[PDB]
Amino acid sequence: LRLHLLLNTSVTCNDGSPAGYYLKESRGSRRWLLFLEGGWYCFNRENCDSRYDTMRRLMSSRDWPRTRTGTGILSSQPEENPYWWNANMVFIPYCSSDVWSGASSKSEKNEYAFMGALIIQEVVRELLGRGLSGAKVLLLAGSSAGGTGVLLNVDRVAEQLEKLGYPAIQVRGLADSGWFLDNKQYRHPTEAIRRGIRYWNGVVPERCRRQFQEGEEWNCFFGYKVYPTLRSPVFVVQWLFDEAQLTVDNVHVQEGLRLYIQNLGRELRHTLKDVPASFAPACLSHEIIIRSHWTDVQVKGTSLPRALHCWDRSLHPLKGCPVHLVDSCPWPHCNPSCPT
Ligand SMILES: *[C@@H]1O[C@H](CO)[C@@H](O)[C@H](O)[C@H]1NC(C)=O
Ligand SMILES: O=C(NO)OCc1ccccc1
Ligand SMILES: O=C(NO)OCc1ccccc1
Repeated sequence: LRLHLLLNTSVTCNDGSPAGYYLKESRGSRRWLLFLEGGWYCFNRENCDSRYDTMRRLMSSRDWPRTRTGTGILSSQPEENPYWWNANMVFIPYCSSDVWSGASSKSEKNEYAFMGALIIQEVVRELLGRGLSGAKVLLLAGSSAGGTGVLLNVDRVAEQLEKLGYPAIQVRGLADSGWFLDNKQYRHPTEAIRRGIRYWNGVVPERCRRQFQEGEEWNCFFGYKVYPTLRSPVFVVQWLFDEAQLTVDNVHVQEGLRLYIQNLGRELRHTLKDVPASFAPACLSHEIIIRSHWTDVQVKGTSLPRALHCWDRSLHPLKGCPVHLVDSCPWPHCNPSCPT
């Protein structure tokens, strides 16, 4: 995939350098995959300054390479990507440190720009001149902070395309490893997101904003609270024992911790009971869709590329082609196909 820096240079990474996207076109295809990278976030001046010292590619385009290799769902090889190998592929780097929510420029009062929500909008607008105008399906995908970003942005992309005069493009979401619980820690998270939203001028989807109201928009960063408010179809991929969830919960085995871990898996499974398109294996891991070996994991005998194909068919239950796949066994690696 080849790098393109945004033509509108007022849409910027944290340090004011232009944001951008990596593209590989497939001219025999009307499917478009736009993938949002992850990588945590920063929520005040001092924490963002630290990230600028040792995580600068997540804050700036000045050092980005001219190309990236497409892997997993972004691969063009059928053996690596049984699902969408012939699609047009787009990788959008995460350089806004705001869970893709921000709408604030650098200024005499702001050391950093937080423009994640505007970066997505501007990528979409510039791609319409490069072939996206002819699309039949636009899949907005993402991992980790990018998976939460899908939940925060998929309906805004759908509204953008309607208002621009493209009502026939079907917008859908794929959220990988971005479905978190605001639960009690094992030893003594929502404070940082509440502060972050104020620091970023962060924006959340309109229906969810109207439910929770002023001061409470942080709620919309949690999948089980924002998902019911969304109109676009969204497929949710989430490990039952996500490593980022456990890190924030201060988990690094006696009875108290055994019960804590079993209760976490049960709660996650409960939040997915009424999510009809979902894939949730009983593994300790983090991210999957752009890993080269994403084809290996299975739930109830069905792989993730197969489940996504069954989802495509359902949007035209299906015999032998399931779309809701959630493990019921209660401990990490009770599924034999978990990543080693
Ligand atoms: C460039 O982006 C900024 C910020 O979103 C916007 O206000 C401005 O209208 C854009 N310019 C053009 C020509 O689209
Ligand atoms: O990036 C991560 N972890 O992978 O956190 C993003 C985030 C923070 C708070 C609430 C939802 C999502
Ligand atoms: O609120 C909590 N639990 O204490 O975590 C929420 C969370 C978990 C994982 C990643 C981001 C945000």
